[PDB]
Amino acid sequence: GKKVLIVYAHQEPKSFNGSLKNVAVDELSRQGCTVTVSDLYAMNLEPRATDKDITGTLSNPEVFNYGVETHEAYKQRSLASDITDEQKKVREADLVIFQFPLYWFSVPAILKGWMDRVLCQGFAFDIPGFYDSGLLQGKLALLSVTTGGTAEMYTKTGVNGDSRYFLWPLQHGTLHFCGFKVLAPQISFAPEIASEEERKGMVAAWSQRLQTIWKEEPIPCTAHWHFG
Amino acid sequence: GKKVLIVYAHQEPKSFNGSLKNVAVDELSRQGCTVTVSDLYAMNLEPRATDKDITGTLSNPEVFNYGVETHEAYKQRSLASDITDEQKKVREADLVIFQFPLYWFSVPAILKGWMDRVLCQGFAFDIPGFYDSGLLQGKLALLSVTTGGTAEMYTKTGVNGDSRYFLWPLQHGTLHFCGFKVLAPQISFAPEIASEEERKGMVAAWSQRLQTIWKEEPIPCTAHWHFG
Ligand SMILES: Cc1cc2nc3c(=O)[nH]c(=O)nc-3n(C[C@H](O)[C@H](O)[C@H](O)COP(=O)(O)OP(=O)(O)OC[C@H]3O[C@@H](n4cnc5c(N)ncnc54)[C@H](O)[C@@H]3O)c2cc1C
Ligand SMILES: Cc1cc2nc3c(=O)[nH]c(=O)nc-3n(C[C@H](O)[C@H](O)[C@H](O)COP(=O)(O)OP(=O)(O)OC[C@H]3O[C@@H](n4cnc5c(N)ncnc54)[C@H](O)[C@@H]3O)c2cc1C
Ligand SMILES: CCOCc1nc2c(N)nc3ccccc3c2[nH]1
Ligand SMILES: CCOCc1nc2c(N)nc3ccccc3c2[nH]1
Ligand SMILES: CCOCc1nc2c(N)nc3ccccc3c2[nH]1
Ligand SMILES: CCOCc1nc2c(N)nc3ccccc3c2[nH]1
Ligand SMILES: [Zn+2]
Ligand SMILES: [Zn+2]
Repeated sequence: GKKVLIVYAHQEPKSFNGSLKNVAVDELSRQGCTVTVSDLYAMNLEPRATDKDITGTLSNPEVFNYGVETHEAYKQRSLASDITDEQKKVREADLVIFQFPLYWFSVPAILKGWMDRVLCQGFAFDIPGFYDSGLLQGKLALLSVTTGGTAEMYTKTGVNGDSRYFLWPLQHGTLHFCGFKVLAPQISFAPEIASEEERKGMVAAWSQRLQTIWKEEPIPCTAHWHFG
Repeated sequence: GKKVLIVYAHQEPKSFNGSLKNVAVDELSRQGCTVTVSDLYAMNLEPRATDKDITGTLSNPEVFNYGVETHEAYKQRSLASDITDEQKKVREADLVIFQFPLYWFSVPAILKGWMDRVLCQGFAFDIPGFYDSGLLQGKLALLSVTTGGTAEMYTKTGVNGDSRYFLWPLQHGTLHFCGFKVLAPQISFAPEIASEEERKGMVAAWSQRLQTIWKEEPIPCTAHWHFG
């Protein structure tokens, strides 16, 4: 009995992202998986890292250091309930899927805020306690990304460079850092300019992959994998 | 007579980031430059890309497309005043400095929100009108970033990889994409770990650099610069 968390960052349910989220819920639900979706825009998730994220007495209330105070708050069980609720979902999940459109070679800010605020020290990593020793070891993560740019644009000789170049901060710097094993990304290139037929194929391809997702091995989340 | 915008993303004015911000304002003010600072946390800048960013009625209110609607809103002069206020500051600036702590190999979410919402189609880029032909072409941009990790950890052979790897989505995918010429990053490594005197050295180096900032050549913002 596998538990999946989908962290979803799109404003419109009828979007191509909305369709990819829905196809994931349907397929994983049909398999008998336990599925939870954090729909960040519908939640109006707070993206800003502020002192409101700590509900206890600050370690140093004169000079506010977000990393220090959230770490201490996590240990004192005194983080904001929105953070606490996301952490519970992550803690229960065997797989965390991130579904989002690429914004400036990265995640939309609302999803960046999820990362910034949820993956706090003591919960997702410690020092020491990162990369292969990260605290979310034993979990899988998968980026399901849609782009404006075509696949040709995301090659070493295209204007945007290899897609693996933009994956590094997310897959390695964030997910691997917290101990996740990373499944190969699902990149759906340029749905806005693809044909109706081609769009259905990309949605179908995602649905089909998910049928066998539990038998995939993660990528080796290495510099070598990303950069050759 | 040069104009500088500092986009600043730190919660605490007594922080090392706060100090680097103040040194920049002091030095550029002393030179006679026109200086403006967008203090994103003090402004409580909205980071989420939503339909509240378009004033009045939408192009397609049935199916919301953030990209399409903000492009149209830019042409119709119906973007939210927080966005248009930032665009005015960027339009006038000859140099834009971003001052921030590294969050998950990237910018803090509030600054990511600035990038997502301010740099809209029609203002920062168009088709055609990207990379060297971006709509902000000729302007200079500079990332002044502080890290938790030390310089020796941000090497090709270290666990984190070269610091240049994480600069790619920001310098290339964002700044170069909009036509900015990118000055070399100012990376202030591990101020929390560094000695008092080391920190003073890092502040003094930034102050020194700013004295001759207008004499600098930009970097070749290429895949080879970042990964070669
Ligand atoms: C602020 C910002 C920054 C950006 N930065 C970047 C960047 O750095 N790099 C980059 O490449 N791109 C970038 N983009 C572009 C962005 O990544 C794309 O616009 C996005 O990925 C498109 O996904 P979508 O779900 O919005 O597409 P949609 O517009 O929702 O999808 C296109 C069409 O597919 C249709 N569709 C939906 N479901 C289905 C289905 N089941 N079957 C068939 N058709 C369907 C929809 O009706 C729609 O008409 C950026 C966009 C913004 C707003
Ligand atoms: C959500 C999150 C994600 C992060 N992700 C990453 C990551 O991916 N990679 C990474 O490397 N790091 C990461 N970090 C760590 C973060 O980058 C550092 O904590 C940050 O850059 C430190 O900068 P600061 O300004 O907060 O330092 P501060 O703690 O404000 O400064 C350190 C010391 O400098 C002192 N100081 C201030 N001004 C001066 C002055 N003029 N002269 C001398 N001393 C002075 C202060 O008093 C303080 O003692 C992350 C942190 C968070 C919260
Ligand atoms: C009345 C039908 O409205 C469109 C819709 N289709 C789906 C779906 N296949 N799957 C879904 C899974 C989770 C949440 C929503 C959906 C969904 N919504
Ligand atoms: C026979 C109808 O086939 C299409 C289909 N629609 C949905 C749906 N709205 N929601 C679903 C939720 C869970 C699992 C499957 C679906 C689903 N399947
Ligand atoms: C025409 C409607 O606009 C969609 C779009 N926005 C972006 C962007 N900021 N950046 C991009 C970078 C590379 C390729 C495509 C994009 C892109 N596409
Ligand atoms: C220690 C291993 O590599 C460098 C590094 N230092 C920090 C830090 N002080 N704090 C962090 C907070 C969140 C995410 C990463 C870091 C981080 N990364
Ligand atoms: Zn890795
Ligand atoms: Zn470039």
